[PDB]
Amino acid sequence: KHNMKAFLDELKAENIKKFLYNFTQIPHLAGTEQNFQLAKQIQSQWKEFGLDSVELAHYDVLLSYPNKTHPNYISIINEDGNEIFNTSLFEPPPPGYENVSDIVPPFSAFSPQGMPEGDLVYVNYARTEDFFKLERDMKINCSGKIVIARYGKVFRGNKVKNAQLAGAKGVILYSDPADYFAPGVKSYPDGWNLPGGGVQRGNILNLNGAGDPLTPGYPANEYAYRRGIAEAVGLPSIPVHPIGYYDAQKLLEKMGGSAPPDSSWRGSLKVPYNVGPGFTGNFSTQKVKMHIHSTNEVTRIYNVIGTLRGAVEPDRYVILGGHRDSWVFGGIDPQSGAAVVHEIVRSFGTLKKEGWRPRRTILFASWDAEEFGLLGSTEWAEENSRLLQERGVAYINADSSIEGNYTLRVDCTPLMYSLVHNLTKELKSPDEGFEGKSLYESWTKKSPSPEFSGMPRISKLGSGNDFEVFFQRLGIASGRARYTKNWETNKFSGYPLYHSVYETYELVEKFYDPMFKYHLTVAQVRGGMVFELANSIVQPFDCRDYAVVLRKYADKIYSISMKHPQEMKTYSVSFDSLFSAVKNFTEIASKFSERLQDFSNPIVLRMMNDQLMFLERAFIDPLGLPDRPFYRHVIYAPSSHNKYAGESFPGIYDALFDIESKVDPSKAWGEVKRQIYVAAFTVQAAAETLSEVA
Amino acid sequence: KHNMKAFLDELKAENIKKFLYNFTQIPHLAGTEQNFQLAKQIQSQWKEFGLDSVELAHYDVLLSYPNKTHPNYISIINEDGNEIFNTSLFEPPPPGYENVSDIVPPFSAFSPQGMPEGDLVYVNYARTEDFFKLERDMKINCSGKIVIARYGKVFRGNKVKNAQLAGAKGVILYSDPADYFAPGVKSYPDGWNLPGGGVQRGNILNLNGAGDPLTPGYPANEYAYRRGIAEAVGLPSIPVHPIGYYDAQKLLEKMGGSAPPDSSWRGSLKVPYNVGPGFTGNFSTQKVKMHIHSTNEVTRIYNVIGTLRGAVEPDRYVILGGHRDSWVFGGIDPQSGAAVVHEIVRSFGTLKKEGWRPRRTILFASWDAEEFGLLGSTEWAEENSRLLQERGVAYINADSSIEGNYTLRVDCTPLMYSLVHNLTKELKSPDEGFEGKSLYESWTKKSPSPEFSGMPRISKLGSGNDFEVFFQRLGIASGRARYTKNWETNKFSGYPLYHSVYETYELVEKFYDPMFKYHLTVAQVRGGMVFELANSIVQPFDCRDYAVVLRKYADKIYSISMKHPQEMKTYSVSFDSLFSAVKNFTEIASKFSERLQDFSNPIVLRMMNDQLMFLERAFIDPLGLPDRPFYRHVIYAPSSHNKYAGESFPGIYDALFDIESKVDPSKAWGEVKRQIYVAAFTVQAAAETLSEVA
Ligand SMILES: O=C(O)CC[C@H](NC(=O)N[C@@H](CCCCn1cc(COCCOCCOCCOCCOCCOCCOCCOCCNc2ccc([N+](=O)O)cc2[N+](=O)O)nn1)C(=O)O)C(=O)O
Ligand SMILES: O=C(O)CC[C@H](NC(=O)N[C@@H](CCCCn1cc(COCCOCCOCCOCCOCCOCCOCCOCCNc2ccc([N+](=O)O)cc2[N+](=O)O)nn1)C(=O)O)C(=O)O
Ligand SMILES: *[C@@H]1O[C@H](CO)[C@@H](O[C@@H]2O[C@H](CO)[C@@H](O[C@@H]3O[C@H](CO)[C@@H](O)[C@H](O[C@H]4O[C@H](CO)[C@@H](O)[C@H](O)[C@@H]4O)[C@@H]3O)[C@H](O)[C@H]2NC(C)=O)[C@H](O)[C@H]1NC(C)=O
Ligand SMILES: *[C@@H]1O[C@H](CO)[C@@H](O[C@@H]2O[C@H](CO)[C@@H](O[C@@H]3O[C@H](CO)[C@@H](O)[C@H](O[C@H]4O[C@H](CO)[C@@H](O)[C@H](O)[C@@H]4O)[C@@H]3O)[C@H](O)[C@H]2NC(C)=O)[C@H](O)[C@H]1NC(C)=O
Ligand SMILES: *[C@@H]1O[C@H](CO)[C@@H](O[C@@H]2O[C@H](CO)[C@@H](O)[C@H](O)[C@H]2NC(C)=O)[C@H](O)[C@H]1NC(C)=O
Ligand SMILES: *[C@@H]1O[C@H](CO)[C@@H](O[C@@H]2O[C@H](CO)[C@@H](O)[C@H](O)[C@H]2NC(C)=O)[C@H](O)[C@H]1NC(C)=O
Ligand SMILES: *[C@@H]1O[C@H](CO)[C@@H](O[C@@H]2O[C@H](CO)[C@@H](O)[C@H](O)[C@H]2NC(C)=O)[C@H](O)[C@H]1NC(C)=O
Ligand SMILES: *[C@@H]1O[C@H](CO)[C@@H](O[C@@H]2O[C@H](CO)[C@@H](O)[C@H](O)[C@H]2NC(C)=O)[C@H](O)[C@H]1NC(C)=O
Ligand SMILES: *[C@@H]1O[C@H](CO)[C@@H](O[C@@H]2O[C@H](CO)[C@@H](O)[C@H](O)[C@H]2NC(C)=O)[C@H](O)[C@H]1NC(C)=O
Ligand SMILES: *[C@@H]1O[C@H](CO)[C@@H](O[C@@H]2O[C@H](CO)[C@@H](O)[C@H](O)[C@H]2NC(C)=O)[C@H](O)[C@H]1NC(C)=O
Ligand SMILES: *[C@@H]1O[C@H](CO)[C@@H](O)[C@H](O)[C@H]1NC(C)=O
Ligand SMILES: *[C@@H]1O[C@H](CO)[C@@H](O)[C@H](O)[C@H]1NC(C)=O
Ligand SMILES: *[C@@H]1O[C@H](CO)[C@@H](O)[C@H](O)[C@H]1NC(C)=O
Ligand SMILES: *[C@@H]1O[C@H](CO)[C@@H](O)[C@H](O)[C@H]1NC(C)=O
Ligand SMILES: *[C@@H]1O[C@H](CO)[C@@H](O)[C@H](O)[C@H]1NC(C)=O
Ligand SMILES: *[C@@H]1O[C@H](CO)[C@@H](O)[C@H](O)[C@H]1NC(C)=O
Ligand SMILES: [Ca+2]
Ligand SMILES: [Ca+2]
Ligand SMILES: [Cl-]
Ligand SMILES: [Cl-]
Ligand SMILES: [Zn+2]
Ligand SMILES: [Zn+2]
Ligand SMILES: [Zn+2]
Ligand SMILES: [Zn+2]
Repeated sequence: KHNMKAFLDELKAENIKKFLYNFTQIPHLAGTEQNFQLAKQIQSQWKEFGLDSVELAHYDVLLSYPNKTHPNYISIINEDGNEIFNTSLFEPPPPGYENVSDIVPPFSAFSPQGMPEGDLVYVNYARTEDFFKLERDMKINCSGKIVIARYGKVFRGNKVKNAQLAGAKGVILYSDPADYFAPGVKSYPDGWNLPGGGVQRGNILNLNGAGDPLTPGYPANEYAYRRGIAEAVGLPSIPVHPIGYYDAQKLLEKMGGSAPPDSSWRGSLKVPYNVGPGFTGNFSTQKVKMHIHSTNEVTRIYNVIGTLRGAVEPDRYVILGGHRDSWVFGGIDPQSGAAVVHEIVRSFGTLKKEGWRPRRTILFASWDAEEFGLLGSTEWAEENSRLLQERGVAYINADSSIEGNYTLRVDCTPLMYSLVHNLTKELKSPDEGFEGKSLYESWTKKSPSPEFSGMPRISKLGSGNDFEVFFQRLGIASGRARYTKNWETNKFSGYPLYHSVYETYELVEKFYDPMFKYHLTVAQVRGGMVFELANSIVQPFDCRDYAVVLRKYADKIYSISMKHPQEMKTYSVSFDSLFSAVKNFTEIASKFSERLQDFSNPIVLRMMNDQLMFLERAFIDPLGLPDRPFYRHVIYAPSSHNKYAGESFPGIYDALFDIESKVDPSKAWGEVKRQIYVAAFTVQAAAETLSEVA
Repeated sequence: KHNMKAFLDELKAENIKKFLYNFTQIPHLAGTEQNFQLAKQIQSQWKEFGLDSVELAHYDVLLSYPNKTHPNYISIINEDGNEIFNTSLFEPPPPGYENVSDIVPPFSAFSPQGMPEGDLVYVNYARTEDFFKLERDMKINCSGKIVIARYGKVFRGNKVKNAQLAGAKGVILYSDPADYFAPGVKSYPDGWNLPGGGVQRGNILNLNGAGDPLTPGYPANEYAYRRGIAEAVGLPSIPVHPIGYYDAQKLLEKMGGSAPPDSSWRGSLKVPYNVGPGFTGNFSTQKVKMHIHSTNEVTRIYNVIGTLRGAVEPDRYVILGGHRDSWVFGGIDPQSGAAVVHEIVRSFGTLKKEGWRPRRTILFASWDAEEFGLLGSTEWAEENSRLLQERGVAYINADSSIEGNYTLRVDCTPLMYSLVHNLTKELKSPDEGFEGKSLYESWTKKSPSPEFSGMPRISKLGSGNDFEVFFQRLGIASGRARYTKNWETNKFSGYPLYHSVYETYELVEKFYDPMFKYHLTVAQVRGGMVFELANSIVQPFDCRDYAVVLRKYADKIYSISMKHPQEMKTYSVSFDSLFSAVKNFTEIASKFSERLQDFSNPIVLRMMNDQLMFLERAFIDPLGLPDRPFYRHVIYAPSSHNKYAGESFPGIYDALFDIESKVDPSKAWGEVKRQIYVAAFTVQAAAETLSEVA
């Protein structure tokens, strides 16, 4: 029998291991020949595995690379202009890789060129609240200073935006052991911690969903008209470069000026964490100088797109997508995910060869240039937006399958909560101590829901990965799942070796998942979700779960506003319309659910399946959010302060943020009221899509 | 048997006559009690007729009315400030209506208040090319002058925009007998011509699709947040008022300054048509003074929405809509259309009572506030946009059924051309001399296609009526049809009594259609189109006809560009991508048509019906056209110079318009190239929606 169990049983830990090894022997940086060859390999293999068609979709997009013969570095310079200390030109390569070529040295992708020289100011994590503290409380001015910020807490592009707005003339990012070195674990190669020479690569754009900087709204195809660089979207205006903690300690140790305001500003290095500006007296005439010579260049990228045509509803698409490009070897990011996709395709193809097809079409994607701003997924979705918005059922992401070995992590639309609970109750837990128990049982025990007893935590989607175009631009129900660390006992951010040369096959095989049991579990979750979405007669979405969360988010945004009771009185700021809409949505969803359970008629079914499919679509506002036209979902957007985090009722949230500091309160509260009206209207309009249709 | 013939045979000329009489005895100005009572009457009657549900949908929108106790007028004033001549305070009412109350006096809706005094400049029709001629060739400066313009040729709101941009401080609009008095016909009540005391009402907004000025993008419901007046969309900045030709002659007769540049500037009055500025010597110290005291006021409006639920596809909507509000009695505009809608509803309801239902849902709409900027239709479509864009099959407009008695006029999307040809071959011609012949035969003989022998003319949709939101904003296939005059032998614009108090039941019954045979024919065309769209198994759209016109429009826009061969060389301006896309669309549409004709499988059918329904949708660009975010269709928009006219490839057309006058040619030709890329991309993306889906 060809059912979910058949699909799941065909998945093998040993195959995922073999694929991971295969994908991580050489670097696969976007835009390079090595990553085009891997695209061709995956295309060939997916054909072999049994997909109906497998094509490459290419685009020519703006990418950024260091200059191989003019390396980036930072100096401390003396009064004479002698560079008395220089940061490293590369990370010491790991054992057995010291002869691998084409390892890109650490750099911040899309940095402009420059050689700014100046006094340092230390800005903690460079968050909005860190700059508030510096400017408003400490009265420190960053204008014309080079800022040094520790990585962690928020997306690095928000740090750079924050520093630019503070007037910085350059930014130095570094990895503090406080945030990237777990106590009691050894540095790579002897454990999974970041060594002092390790450095985190990553782009520093602020694209807000636009995709390729030069072609917002349209695919970067063969005839595309491109903006000039000066009009490009999202590029930083000041040079930026990342360093490791051995080099950071040399830059921080001499810092003078003001003491850190409190302990939350102190990392773990043996330095005072003085804010500056500049160095202590004896070194007061020394300065820091950056030398950045990277160049931005339009470069071809390649997505692999595989199709498994549906037997009954070929014009409904369930998409499983993850990226293939990596900063270096991509041992965790992305190849731990790409190897799981590859095994999922193999398992679906095995059923296909035996005569099976899914009810709906499944599309499988190997995206390129994710690391440079979600470029491959976004350009493809721009090209195919009409097809996706009328036919797209769901998008399941597949980046890193592991960032720890403790329990499951799922982020998704509320429409998928019930599907995830049900699927995980049918899967076996891979956890020690949970032998013979369900994944739901282990997950719920280790990661309990904050709101509900006996249920596991499922988070909102943020951004910083390839589901962004599908969810926040196009309104297609989306989700992601991976294995993660224990958030209670672990204070570090992400995993320590993120975007470093040390993210290798050996890191995974030795330290994260030697048996590949957590990878297999993630393959079952991602693959199972795709299976259900593509095969279920009635789409496995529960609109009632959206109703529950909408009330939670309404309560939350009301609570923020109610910190300003005088202003709500003065400007007659009422949330009554939003609560009304949420009440209506709850009532209508309940009635729709009754009809759905209680309706042979394939028209009523598909009519009902379309109401389910277009429900996420109904939260899209075609005018977008203020100054962010590609974030169009009214319930969820990436936080304006941290792209990785999701924010609920973002238009109202950003209207309320720091409102007590606005110079014209009447105008500011007017915009809060406008955003309440937009959100209440959008929730009522989404509810009405679930009413009887005539 | 319940088939189209049964529906058509039930339609009766005598019923349309009775309804027209019923709808035109008192004025039904938007926002007034009389028009709310008529809404309630129509709601009651549509229920009686058999519709499943009939509701009122209300909104509170910005409307504009004269001040009843401070009337608008224009004076000639002397040096002492004595007003020596005043324009009329009202049109002489027609026979038997001299005691009717609540006739709104002539005014320009949405004019600001003011009493500007100054010298006149005569600006012909106030078209873009008239202002070019004044400023560029004649070197006449309108800054600080009051301009007087004749009505005709273009929408009055474009005249006022053009005058404001020229620096005018007020605008006087008048009806010249050249444009509103057909030679050899008597003035009302003795014929259908405009008397010298007649005046054309009408709004002078420039909304570009926005709907209510205060709530662009969102319905003007009970909790809507409204812009302040200063931020409202589309309002004029200078006072404007319309007059008849008796009063115009008094204002024009004294004009001095420059002679008219040529005969195309001369109307039919016994005046020189001097351009000015100002009056001839003896009267040089006299000036013209406007007194405008109208007020803009948020006011409730009511749409009636009737539903006839589909038997098989209740979640597919075919909409027949027309407005109900009128300037005065609305004898032609709109009640000649509303009486036809009413009879269509009655005929559908007769079939319904006998047990029939259409395959798809039919929605019937009586829109309000059309006269004030398409407000009722637009606010309703804003409220229901998610339902309409996922379920809307087609929109058939139903404003004035007649503007002459010569032949048929149809404007619609290419997707409807074949349906219209086929339907009109099955209908009887009402024309004298064509007894026993088809409507197709009479229409084709009287109004031959410019492109094709043996085929009738069908025009593009422009704007200035309630299909605008459905077609140019939302991308729903739309059409309209009415009886019209002989365009060859008739030089006047529209019909002469348009928007005057003289547009009465008697005008229609005595002069246009005494037997109501042309109304009946229009009812058969509109009703038949609705019938087919709602009942046909395969939707009656032919994508191949879009391919033919796309090539025509590509050839046209290429020809405009090729007036600038040097610049196309210098800036490498190529149309190759657009022709490629159009070639691809032609190929793909041909293959789709083969599958459609040659495909029992209701999924393949509905899959194919969705490809047909979403094909008009595919021409929508969610980013809109430059500075006109609510005009989103890439193939068709209202002309930027005349809202009534449609323009093809509008984004490229406006990029090319007057390009030789732009100060930075590199930038201007860059934007032409950007618009070529957007159009080529959009045509290819629409083509791809017709490809096999997987
Ligand atoms: O160009 C681009 O856009 C990106 C390209 C590239 N993409 C990329 O590398 N993506 C990686 C990014 C890895 C990022 C590592 N990272 C994260 C951060 C910090 O950013 C914060 C993440 O958001 C979490 C904020 O939540 C804290 C408040 O909790 C309230 C509920 O959360 C609402 C905020 O929005 C949620 C959406 O995403 C958050 C997912 O995190 C799940 C939270 N789960 C747990 C929470 C608590 C917990 N516990 O025990 O108390 C346990 C949890 N748990 O999952 O077990 N710094 N570094 C990836 O997606 O795998 C790049 O980033 O350079
Ligand atoms: O707020 C609002 O938006 C509007 C509210 C209100 N709405 C309203 O009152 N609507 C009325 C408006 C009546 C307007 C009367 N009017 C029209 C005008 C002039 O505007 C020009 C109309 O566009 C025609 C331009 O075509 C000339 C170039 O010919 C090339 C092909 O046409 C492409 C231009 O776009 C076509 C879209 O609409 C045009 C429909 O006209 C059909 C042309 N048909 C014929 C053409 C030639 C011919 N012939 O024998 O040579 C015969 C034709 N024929 O139909 O038999 N001035 N006054 C209604 O829709 O019934 C208002 O206007 O105040
Ligand atoms: C949640 O769903 C409910 C339906 O169950 C829906 O209720 C609707 O609420 C609106 C108010 O926003 C009601 O609107 C009223 O309509 C009547 C005519 O039916 C009007 O006469 C009312 O206007 C008068 O009163 C106003 C308030 O004092 C005045 O401002 C105004 O000047 C008039 O005097 C008013 O427009 C509507 O009738 C109901 N519909 C129902 C019950 O079916 C509610 O709006 C939904 N929530 C959201 C956010 O959409
Ligand atoms: C109309 O439909 C046709 C398909 O029948 C579609 O043709 C496509 O045209 C594009 C060009 O826009 C082709 O793109 C090429 O793809 C190959 C790989 O397949 C690339 O190697 C090519 O790039 C090289 O050559 C370029 C031109 O000299 C250089 O600029 C570039 O640097 C490279 O050297 C190029 O990208 C594409 O292969 C076909 N697809 C087919 C035939 O299936 C056409 O685009 C459609 N029209 C529109 C407007 O979409
Ligand atoms: C990754 O696996 C692929 C697939 O097995 C290997 O590519 C094959 O290599 C052999 C030997 O060179 C060729 O004969 C095949 O044509 C290749 N198949 C393809 C590309 O589909 C590849 O060598 C492996 N890479 C590594 C680093 O182990
Ligand atoms: C840091 O690197 C810089 C640049 O390579 C070194 O400065 C150079 O030193 C060489 C040899 O002494 C000179 O010929 C160059 O002119 C110098 N260039 C610049 C820009 O100063 C510097 O010596 C290095 N410092 C340390 C401590 O290694
Ligand atoms: C998750 O599983 C639950 C329990 O099986 C499903 O809920 C049941 O659905 C069936 C079929 O409609 C109903 O007859 C039962 O009454 C439901 N039980 C409940 C709600 O406790 C639920 O539909 C599944 N969710 C999915 C598939 O998304
Ligand atoms: C237009 O026709 C309607 C419908 O016949 C007339 O309204 C009816 O009037 C009678 C007599 O006053 C009432 O008893 C009915 O209740 C009305 N029906 C409705 C409103 O649905 C109306 O009088 C006619 N108007 C004119 C000007 O002839
Ligand atoms: C045009 O109308 C104006 C305004 O009503 C007339 O001027 C008024 O005349 C009365 C009576 O003579 C005076 O008391 C008012 O003060 C005048 N008002 C203004 C604004 O001038 C004027 O007489 C009329 N002209 C003609 C030719 O009828
Ligand atoms: C208009 O009528 C024509 C002629 O009947 C229809 O075209 C025919 O369609 C049938 C059914 O698919 C085909 O078998 C014939 O070959 C077609 N004849 C042609 C193209 O000459 C056409 O489909 C009708 N258009 C509509 C209904 O939109
Ligand atoms: C890189 O640096 C070299 C050596 O100084 C220089 O010649 C070249 O222009 C640079 N390359 C790029 C792509 O800018
Ligand atoms: C910060 O420093 C610069 C002077 O170099 C000045 O332009 C800016 O306004 C200062 N801001 C303050 C003191 O808030
Ligand atoms: C794997 O799990 C063990 C047991 O809790 C833990 O000590 C170790 O830190 C984990 N490895 C990683 C990379 O988290
Ligand atoms: C209309 O004019 C009268 C009389 O001069 C004035 O009192 C009133 O304010 C005006 N009405 C409006 C609505 O402006
Ligand atoms: C038209 O007149 C005004 C002077 O009142 C002036 O400001 C404007 O620039 C003039 N334009 C010309 C002469 O082109
Ligand atoms: C009706 O048709 C006759 C015959 O051509 C014509 O003379 C008359 O002008 C028409 N009436 C109108 C209003 O066009
Ligand atoms: Ca793009
Ligand atoms: Ca509105
Ligand atoms: Cl992921
Ligand atoms: Cl019409
Ligand atoms: Zn990744
Ligand atoms: Zn990454
Ligand atoms: Zn009308
Ligand atoms: Zn009108």
